[PDB]
Amino acid sequence: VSPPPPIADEPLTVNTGIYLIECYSLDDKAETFKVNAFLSLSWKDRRLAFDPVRSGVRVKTYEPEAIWIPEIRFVNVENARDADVVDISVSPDGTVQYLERFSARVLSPLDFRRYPFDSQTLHIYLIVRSVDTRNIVLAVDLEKVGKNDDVFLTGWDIESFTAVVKPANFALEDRLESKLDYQLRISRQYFSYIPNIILPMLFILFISWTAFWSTSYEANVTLVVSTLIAHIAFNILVETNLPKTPYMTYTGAIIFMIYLFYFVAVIEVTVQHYLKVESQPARAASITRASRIAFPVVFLLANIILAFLFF
Amino acid sequence: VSPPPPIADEPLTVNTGIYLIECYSLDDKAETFKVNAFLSLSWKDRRLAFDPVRSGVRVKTYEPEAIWIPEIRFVNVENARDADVVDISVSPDGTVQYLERFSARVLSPLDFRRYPFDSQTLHIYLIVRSVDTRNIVLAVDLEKVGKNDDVFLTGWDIESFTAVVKPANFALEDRLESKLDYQLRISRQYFSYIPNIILPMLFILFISWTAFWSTSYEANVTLVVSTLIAHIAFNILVETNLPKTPYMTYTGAIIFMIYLFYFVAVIEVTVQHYLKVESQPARAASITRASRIAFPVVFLLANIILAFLFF
Amino acid sequence: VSPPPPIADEPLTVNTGIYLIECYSLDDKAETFKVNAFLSLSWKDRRLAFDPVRSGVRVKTYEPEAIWIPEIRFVNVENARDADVVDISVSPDGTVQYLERFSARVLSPLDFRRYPFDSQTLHIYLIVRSVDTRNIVLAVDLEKVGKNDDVFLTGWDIESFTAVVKPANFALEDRLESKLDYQLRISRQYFSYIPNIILPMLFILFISWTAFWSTSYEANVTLVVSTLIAHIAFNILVETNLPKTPYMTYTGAIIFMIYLFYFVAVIEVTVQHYLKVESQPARAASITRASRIAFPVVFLLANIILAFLFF
Amino acid sequence: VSPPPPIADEPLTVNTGIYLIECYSLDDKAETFKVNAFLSLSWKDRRLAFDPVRSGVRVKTYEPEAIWIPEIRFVNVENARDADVVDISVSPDGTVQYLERFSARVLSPLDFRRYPFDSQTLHIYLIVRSVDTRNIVLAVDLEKVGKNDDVFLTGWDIESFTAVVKPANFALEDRLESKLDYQLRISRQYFSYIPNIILPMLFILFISWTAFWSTSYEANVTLVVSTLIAHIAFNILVETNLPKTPYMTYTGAIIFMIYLFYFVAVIEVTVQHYLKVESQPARAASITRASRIAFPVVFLLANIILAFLFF
Amino acid sequence: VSPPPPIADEPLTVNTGIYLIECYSLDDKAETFKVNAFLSLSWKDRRLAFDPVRSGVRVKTYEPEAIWIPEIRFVNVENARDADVVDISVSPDGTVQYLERFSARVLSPLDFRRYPFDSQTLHIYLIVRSVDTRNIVLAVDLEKVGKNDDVFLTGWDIESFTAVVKPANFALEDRLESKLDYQLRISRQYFSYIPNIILPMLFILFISWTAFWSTSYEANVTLVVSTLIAHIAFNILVETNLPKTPYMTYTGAIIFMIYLFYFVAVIEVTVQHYLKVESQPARAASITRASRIAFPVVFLLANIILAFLFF
Ligand SMILES: [Cl-]
Ligand SMILES: [Cl-]
Ligand SMILES: [Cl-]
Ligand SMILES: [Cl-]
Ligand SMILES: [Cl-]
Ligand code: NA
Ligand code: NA
Ligand code: NA
Ligand code: NA
Ligand code: NA
Ligand code: NA
Ligand SMILES: [Xe]
Ligand SMILES: [Xe]
Ligand SMILES: [Xe]
Ligand SMILES: [Xe]
Ligand SMILES: [Xe]
Ligand SMILES: [Xe]
Ligand SMILES: [Xe]
Ligand SMILES: [Xe]
Ligand SMILES: [Xe]
Ligand SMILES: [Xe]
Ligand SMILES: [Xe]
Ligand SMILES: [Xe]
Ligand SMILES: [Xe]
Ligand SMILES: [Xe]
Ligand SMILES: [Xe]
Ligand SMILES: [Xe]
Ligand SMILES: [Xe]
Ligand SMILES: [Xe]
Ligand SMILES: [Xe]
Ligand SMILES: [Xe]
Ligand SMILES: [Xe]
Ligand SMILES: [Xe]
Ligand SMILES: [Xe]
Ligand SMILES: [Xe]
Ligand SMILES: [Xe]
Ligand SMILES: [Xe]
Ligand SMILES: [Xe]
Ligand SMILES: [Xe]
Ligand SMILES: [Xe]
Ligand SMILES: [Xe]
Repeated sequence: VSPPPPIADEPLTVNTGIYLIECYSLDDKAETFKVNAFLSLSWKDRRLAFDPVRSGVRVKTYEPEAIWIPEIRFVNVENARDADVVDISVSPDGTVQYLERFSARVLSPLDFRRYPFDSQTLHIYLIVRSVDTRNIVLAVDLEKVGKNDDVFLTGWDIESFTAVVKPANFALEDRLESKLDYQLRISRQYFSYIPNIILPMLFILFISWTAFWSTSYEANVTLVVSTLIAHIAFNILVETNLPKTPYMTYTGAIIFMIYLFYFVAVIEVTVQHYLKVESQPARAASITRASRIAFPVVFLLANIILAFLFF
Repeated sequence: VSPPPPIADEPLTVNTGIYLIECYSLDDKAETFKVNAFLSLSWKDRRLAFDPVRSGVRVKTYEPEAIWIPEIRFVNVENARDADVVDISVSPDGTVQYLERFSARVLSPLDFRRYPFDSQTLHIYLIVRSVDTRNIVLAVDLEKVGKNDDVFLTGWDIESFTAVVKPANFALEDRLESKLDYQLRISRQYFSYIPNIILPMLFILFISWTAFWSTSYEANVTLVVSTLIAHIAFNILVETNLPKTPYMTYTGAIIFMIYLFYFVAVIEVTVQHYLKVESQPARAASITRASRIAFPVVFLLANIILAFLFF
Repeated sequence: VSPPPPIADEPLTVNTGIYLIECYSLDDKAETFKVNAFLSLSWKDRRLAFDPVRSGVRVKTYEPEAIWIPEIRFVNVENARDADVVDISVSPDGTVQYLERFSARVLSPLDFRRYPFDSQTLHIYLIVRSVDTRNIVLAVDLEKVGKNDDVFLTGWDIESFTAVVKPANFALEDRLESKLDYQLRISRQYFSYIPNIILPMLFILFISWTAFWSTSYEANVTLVVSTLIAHIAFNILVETNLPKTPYMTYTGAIIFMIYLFYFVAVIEVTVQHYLKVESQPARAASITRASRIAFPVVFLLANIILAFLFF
Repeated sequence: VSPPPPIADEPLTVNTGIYLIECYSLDDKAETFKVNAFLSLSWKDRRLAFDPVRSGVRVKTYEPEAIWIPEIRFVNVENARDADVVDISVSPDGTVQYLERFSARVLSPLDFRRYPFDSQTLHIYLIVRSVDTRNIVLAVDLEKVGKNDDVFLTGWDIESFTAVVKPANFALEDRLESKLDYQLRISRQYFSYIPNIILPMLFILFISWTAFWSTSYEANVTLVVSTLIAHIAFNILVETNLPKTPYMTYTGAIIFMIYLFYFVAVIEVTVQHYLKVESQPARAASITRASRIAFPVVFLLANIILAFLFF
Repeated sequence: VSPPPPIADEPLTVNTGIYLIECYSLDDKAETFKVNAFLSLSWKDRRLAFDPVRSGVRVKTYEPEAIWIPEIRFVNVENARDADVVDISVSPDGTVQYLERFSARVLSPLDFRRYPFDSQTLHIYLIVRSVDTRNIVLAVDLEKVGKNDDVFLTGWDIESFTAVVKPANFALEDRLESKLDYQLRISRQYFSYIPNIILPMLFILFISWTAFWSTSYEANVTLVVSTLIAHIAFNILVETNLPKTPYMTYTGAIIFMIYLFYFVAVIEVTVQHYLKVESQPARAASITRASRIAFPVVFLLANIILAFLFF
């Protein structure tokens, strides 16, 4: 089999469509997602044209091996898509309506800067390499681009699924290449983070600040050290569910900042005790009393600054 | 091969059945389950009809490639089902009886709101896409829908396996699709959760409350902080075995609530000591004595409220 | 290809054999094991009869596709067995000697009640479905059922590998089914559990009991809390290597019981201190002195009871 | 099919090119990386030459099975590359231009000596085996060696992708083998390590040094022990993300060194207390005062020395 | 195809060779290793003989399907080897030179008794089942047994790769079987274990012994308990990287022994305090002073005994 011959010198327009059946396994560390979807391809092949009056048939069904099919690939896939041809239907003018169901593990980078309050744009790049006889160009049939109402991505809200209608046509290894961008806009469900990580982490930080109402060095050491160990456990638990970004993330920034509050609490607790021993409790008293107001105020302002910078 | 032609204009009814052989690997985080089962398909194909007298046989066996077979798919599968055709048989009137054995990893969302005392309804959606020549509608042959008596799903009780007999017929990309809902009702075996998580977690909370019978700030700090660290360990262990839900779960609610009891214990422990230092032990005495009754009472009532809201 | 014809009305007897080459990956949580073995099959197909005078050769060798082969399956497998035909030998009478090497991940439930001192019976169910022309029945050729002397299952002792010679012949979806039970009896190597989990866990419990020789509330609090945290770590480590059973396991029971000893130690430690403060150390003394004998004695008796109930 | 015959006695030059489409999954422990790329091969086959005038075509497209294709393999792959032929084109002089898209898991050893500030050189070894009829030699077509601008390797900066143009021609199993080295130079994004591991770990070490401003043995013990436990947690977290090297790594060296600072702090804390009890606080005072300067100074020098040795 | 006929009654000698290309993924818990290697097979097939002066060609290249190839398998593999035939060459006299490249996951048991200072012997068992027409026997062509100079197994030193030249010929299921033992001698790189596990673990044990220079029960309790918790963390981290052996390992023995030192320290710390309270500090003094010498001495001697027993 060979590709359809051009009437003049025009390139072959292959009309595409992706209808998402299932969305699953969004790996944050791997920056991957698994997809089960329909892929619809359409092009005109004059060699397949027929008379609908004489044949008595409106549509002719073919096997993939029987007719010429354009080699459509995905750019950002781990391995080649697991595909099963659903249908091939030819119209009297020779317009082929190909349909296949596929599953793929797609690599799409993620922006963790606003985590866990971040939104993403997942991509699926459709590509066709032009042949020596004639150039192939991709198009979007919006009537055949969509998603199942039941499509659910665990811990994520699916906003939109659209395609950038204008293909990215470019030279690659002395042959033409037509690329299409299928974009899946999603937003993270941040709810669980609040009672599981954020609030527990804040409560333990506030427990550390009860040392501003104590003169017992021994007890203070125990408070700050313990609550600090709990914070380390949270910092680790958090960093396990995220990849190593070459930038600061919102959660990361907050967590880091909290480490400084623990350091300064240790210093306060230390200074207070040194002074108490040095028979200067009145001076120690002023520092402890100031800390009671300073620590919450500076914590609140630092957070307002941080939130402003990130959002 | 082409589909059977209609006698009038009626759609082709494909009679389905699923007989569960093995149920395994119910992943809570992934919201998946693996299944090994028999799939049976039956439809009338007149072109295959024969006379028993002339042929000398009451049944005719064919190879899948030899005859027309409807393209039946599962909606909620990760990848295409690993299937092996068991038998194909034609009755004299042309009633095809197809059977295959398959294995699939099925995606079915789970409702963790009542965890670990929750019950689920797993789904298997059977689907058929109609062809340009004729419309295909799915049916359930209840005589061919069942499950092996030995079918066991680890940590779960299997209640029922039934099919919603009326198919969900809908338009998708200008072609009729017929969907069938195979429902597997299961209920979690909550037993292990009691001696492994619930009771240990309650015991450590009750240990924290022994600080209401102590005036030793240093000992109290040690109690509350330690028991709190143990609670964090339990909260982490729990959240590892569950996905991030955009809603509160029963276990989650309880765990969260317990964090507040730890906070108020710290406050009590702090206030008591401040007052002792302030040379006001009689006032601290009243607070500590009240706490001895208040903490259990408020804990019990809070739990009754919570259980009421969730169940 | 069609099945062989009966001389009278008798069913086709397919002789079976399983020779275990490798046993590995016994997943306790999954209740699975991987197996590499030889599957032998032998039946008479007179249609393949030959004269070795004419044909030249005494025994003929066929390709699986060339001749009729019974559709033999495994009931309790995750996916279809990875099989590679070793040999197909036909003797002049038409007796087929089919040999194949396979690998499979078998699901066989496990009884954790006596863990880590439990023994299991792993199963491999061979099954054949009877066709329209004639019924197929399975048989065991004991001369072809065995295992390699080198077969080792890590952390387990392999006792026996036998087959229940009488097949379970039953009706299923209006057709006959012949099932065979290949049983692999194994017993857990409990050795490692003693120096790794049991003894460490006992020592830490005994450390808590040194609080019965101390009057220092602050030191006692530290003992019981610490050792309790160590016990939680052990309880977690243990429950990670085990599935969630709807029943109590021996290790589980012991671990749970130990939690009660920690609770009562906390109570003792609390009561002793309260009394000390209440200026009643002589009464506190009696309780502490009693506890020194009571805790070991009650621990020993409770363990005798528990071991009696479980074994 | 047989290989092209030599015009004289010259070997067959197969021109190679690798164009990286996707780079992903760099496993540090496994010392592997997954790759999705184009493999472009080109050789001259005179048997396939044609005249453009009589043929009416400037180029001829073939199926892989139709013509002779050199058996090109990768040396350092886990399993054989998942490959799909894109396009085979023959020019009038018989210059075959082959293109295939592949995915492979490549094993390339990593040098962790300067971790997490290390740079690597990933390798892809292309190999061809010479046949009895003629010797086959590999060449690099630099015009066909490249990478996509979007190629991103998570937690790594991609520097270059080049090929060592001169092949390593050597004997293996009595046949000549031509090897080519495709090198991918990368450098680790060390950013995340600073706020996640390095700084937290330094802060906790500095917290232990507050014991040089305390005379409270009990408080000091609590400081050094706690901070030490936090350091152990960090050391474990670090060694989980790295393989077991038979050499010291930079992070490893630092971590190890810090353990010695903790040991000497314990000794100081111990000696100070012993002396305090021995009614020699003036001598203990000198040691504690010296330690305040000695510990940071000796720490800074130790780090300068270490950084010098490693960079 | 049928096997080569015997000239007399002699068995068919198949000359084997394994040339290791890549060694990777040595799983200690699984007792597996992955291998990428060349498999060479050589046997005389007189039916394939040809004249050299008449035919012109000295060597004839055949496709695997075209000629008879012996069914060579690996005994100790998880699944069947992923193999790709590289070359088949027939000599004038009919000697066949077959070569294939394979990848396999091999199960070879490991002896952890001297861990992490242990050496292993990995095995690859080549096997051939004899046919009804003639017996097949395996041989080793040492000229074709080897390994790549670049072959690296992470955390291991590769000593030798040899084959036991005399095959293990035995009866199995009424047919002859010829087995060959390919042995890969390796030794563990124990370096990393010293700064990561051994030294940290020793240091924390020595920290516990500072309680012999303290009379502060409260401080002593904190020392012994803390350091004990750190030891538990190390014991767990160690047992995670090792399988459950029915025997004692060197590391296991040491770790276990250390638990007894912690127990006796607790007893010492307890007895010392009891005596202090009992107004007998002079007697407590003798015990504490003795412990200062006893604990290191007994620790050193116990280790000498242990090392002697294990090595
Ligand atoms: Cl693709
Ligand atoms: Cl499907
Ligand atoms: Cl099977
Ligand atoms: Cl390859
Ligand atoms: Cl094999
Ligand atoms: Na085609
Ligand atoms: Na068909
Ligand atoms: Na067959
Ligand atoms: Na070819
Ligand atoms: Na062959
Ligand atoms: Na303490
Ligand atoms: Xe997408
Ligand atoms: Xe978070
Ligand atoms: Xe805490
Ligand atoms: Xe956050
Ligand atoms: Xe502190
Ligand atoms: Xe602050
Ligand atoms: Xe189901
Ligand atoms: Xe739970
Ligand atoms: Xe605790
Ligand atoms: Xe719960
Ligand atoms: Xe507290
Ligand atoms: Xe409360
Ligand atoms: Xe078995
Ligand atoms: Xe156990
Ligand atoms: Xe402990
Ligand atoms: Xe046990
Ligand atoms: Xe306690
Ligand atoms: Xe007790
Ligand atoms: Xe590469
Ligand atoms: Xe690091
Ligand atoms: Xe800490
Ligand atoms: Xe570092
Ligand atoms: Xe210390
Ligand atoms: Xe120092
Ligand atoms: Xe090997
Ligand atoms: Xe420690
Ligand atoms: Xe070790
Ligand atoms: Xe060791
Ligand atoms: Xe102790
Ligand atoms: Xe000792």
